[PDB]
Amino acid sequence: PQITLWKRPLVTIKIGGQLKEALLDTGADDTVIEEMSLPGRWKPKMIGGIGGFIKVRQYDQIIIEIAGHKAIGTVLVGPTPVNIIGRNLLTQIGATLNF
Amino acid sequence: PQITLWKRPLVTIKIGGQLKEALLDTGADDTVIEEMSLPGRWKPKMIGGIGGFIKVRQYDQIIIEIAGHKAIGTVLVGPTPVNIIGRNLLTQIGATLNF
Ligand SMILES: CCN[C@H]1CO[C@@H]2OCC[C@H](OC(=O)N[C@@H](Cc3ccccc3)[C@H](O)CN(CC(C)C)S(=O)(=O)c3ccc(OC)cc3)[C@@H]21
Ligand SMILES: [Cl-]
Ligand SMILES: [Cl-]
Ligand SMILES: [Cl-]
Ligand code: NA
Repeated sequence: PQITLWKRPLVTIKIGGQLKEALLDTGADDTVIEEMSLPGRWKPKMIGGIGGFIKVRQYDQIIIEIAGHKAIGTVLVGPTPVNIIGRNLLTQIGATLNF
Repeated sequence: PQITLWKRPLVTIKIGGQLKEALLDTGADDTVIEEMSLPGRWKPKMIGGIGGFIKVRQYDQIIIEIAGHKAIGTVLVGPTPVNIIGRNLLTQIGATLNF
């Protein structure tokens, strides 16, 4: 699809067996999801943005379905105010910015 | 252009006659730039990001060139970690996300 940017580019995702709304975010290096449980190993990480840093759990090799497209990669889990799909998974679904 | 997301989608912008680097950010509603001098009056605005809220200065109807495309609109100035081009100006340059 082609998503215009008049409105937030929100899509439905499936992660950890749950459906969630997430923002397709080209200004995010990494994917960050609100608190939830994921299977396997994780390690702590700090990530920063406007407002400063938050502590997150880093899970690697997680499958996510993004608007119907399956991708695998690292997912950060922590107290983010919005679920964000960052470049590490946007690349896997072939997303590009065009103008 | 068609911009992939394997690296940060950084572009050159021109504002106040200065060249700067900025991030095309579909996750940002608004454009936020690091501290600089802009003409005219400003208005207060509180913006929230991943680590919390910051106060910024809101300047309206500012001329800004973005990867060679002319835009005129609102620019927020404040302690952002990186210059961010948000949806308010990505729509002015015709940008869309595609996959
Ligand atoms: C209330 C919403 N206002 C937000 C919405 O737009 C507003 O205007 C612009 C400034 C602020 O927007 C954001 O902070 N946008 C966030 C994504 C984001 C969206 C919503 C809430 C929080 C974050 C960005 O798209 C991605 N951010 C990075 C950029 C600030 C460089 S980030 O979420 O902090 C980030 C993500 C992954 C990551 O891995 C290393 C590291 C950092 C305001
Ligand atoms: Cl990854
Ligand atoms: Cl590619
Ligand atoms: Cl505007
Ligand atoms: Na894992």
